[PDB]
Amino acid sequence: SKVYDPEQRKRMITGPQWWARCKQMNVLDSFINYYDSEKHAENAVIFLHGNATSSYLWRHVVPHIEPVARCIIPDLIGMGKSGKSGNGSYRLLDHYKYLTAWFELLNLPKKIIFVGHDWGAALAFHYAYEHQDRIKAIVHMESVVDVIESWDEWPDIEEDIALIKSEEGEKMVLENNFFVETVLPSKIMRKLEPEEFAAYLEPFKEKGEVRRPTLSWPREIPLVKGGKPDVVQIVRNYNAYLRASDDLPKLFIESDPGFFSNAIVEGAKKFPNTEFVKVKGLHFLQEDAPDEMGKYIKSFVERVLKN
Repeated sequence: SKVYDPEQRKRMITGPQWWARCKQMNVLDSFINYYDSEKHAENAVIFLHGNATSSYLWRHVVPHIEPVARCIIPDLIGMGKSGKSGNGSYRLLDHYKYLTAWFELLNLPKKIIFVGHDWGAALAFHYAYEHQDRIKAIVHMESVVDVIESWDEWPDIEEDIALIKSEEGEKMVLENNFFVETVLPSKIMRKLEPEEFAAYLEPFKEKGEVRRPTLSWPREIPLVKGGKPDVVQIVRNYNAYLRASDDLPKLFIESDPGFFSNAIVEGAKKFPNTEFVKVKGLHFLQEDAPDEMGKYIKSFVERVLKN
């Protein structure tokens, strides 16, 4: 960059710059690429991206939080610079298998903090449900909070999911990279620098099966009518648990104007002990308000740990 460039270019962290700061660890039959701030390891804040993205999504958020707790940020299996799944499956429970095996190797404390976006939040919530004594706090945003029914902003959701579950949906993703090349830039308000978009494109630059995780994620959607039954049960279970979790501090980060935020905020409001903040964004809000997000999370984590 040069001094005369826009601020977003002067602040840019490229893919190679981010990847050089990551570590790799063998996990089961594969490996996970991840960022680990290491210091302040008495707590661990695990940041989980969702569809289309990777640990790179959090690169401008994490600097704010590192000074108060160890921050650990994986590329989910099949995504970013992580290895692939050994049986070629990329369902929620495949991701959960690798995530939990990875946790066992990280020297974590008994109670951890999650920061989840999109399907990353679903992984956090399911982990919490299954390990209710291992959760200190949860931050969530644009998240899978509950089972899903057609609603006012999206009246034909069943039909759109039918499309994504069809062969034409498969073409849209595996052939045309729909989620990375179309949806991702559309749901960030700002312009990504070429190198920033390149970091998201890189894992999925080739046509075909390498793009499978970006097709598999939306096919997991917990629709009340048509949802995968294992995911529907997982979400029903963790939703009931979260509604009753009076002693579990939560932070919900709403995007303004948002994508899923307006439809899911009422769902998020059903969880007790939730602090609510709002930042600029559509779906990938980390790209539109990373500093505000990082500061709100830092403050929340500090107060959770003090109280």
